[PDB]
Amino acid sequence: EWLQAEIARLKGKSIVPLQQVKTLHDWLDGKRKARKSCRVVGESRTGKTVACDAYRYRHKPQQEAGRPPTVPVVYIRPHQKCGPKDLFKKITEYLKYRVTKGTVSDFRDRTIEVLKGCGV
DNA sequence: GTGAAGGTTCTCTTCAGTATTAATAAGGCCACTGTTAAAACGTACTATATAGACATCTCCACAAAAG
Ligand SMILES: Nc1ncnc2c1ncn2[C@@H]1O[C@H](COP(=O)(O)OP(=O)(O)OP(=O)(O)O)[C@@H](O)[C@H]1O
Ligand SMILES: [Mg+2]
Repeated sequence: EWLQAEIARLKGKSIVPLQQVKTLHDWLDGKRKARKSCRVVGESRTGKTVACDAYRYRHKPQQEAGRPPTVPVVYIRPHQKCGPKDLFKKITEYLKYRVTKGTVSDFRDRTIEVLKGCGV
């Protein structure tokens, strides 16, 4: 039935290349190039997440033989009230590493070496 | 020829074991939530306690007619 496929499409999300998104992507390129920390702020449902998420898809990881993958940009969304250990786990899991045991210091230290290992 | 070394037997072990009255426990790190006083602290719907710009009435003093 034709109707089912259109409803199945219309319930799903899509990405539209708005100039608001292009503005962030060119700007994030400047901050990434300058290796500069910054923030993105705006009202709810203005599209910040979709623009940032689209930017991560624009710079998917790269690989070399017998080397870990290199991951130019990491995008994470913490859970609410994210403590340090769970932020390290978020970063670690995005880089596909695992850390089953350790102090918070051990989670931090493993995060530092996997971040610089993948060269984010 | 008193002393030293050496010989000899002593049984049966189907008997003894198995139950309570029991003490608060005897675990320690890490992290991570989620209560639990209880302390610190913004600001509301009120109950009064005045302080003083005004309006009012009253008492006393002056021009027109008649004998
Ligand atoms: N670039 C876009 N293309 C298509 N749809 C978009 C885009 N940006 C936003 N939307 C629509 O608006 C919704 C809200 O956008 P988004 O998730 O980016 O919100 P947000 O700005 O990160 O908000 P919040 O701060 O509330 O989390 C999306 O889920 C999507 O439905
Ligand atoms: Mg968002």
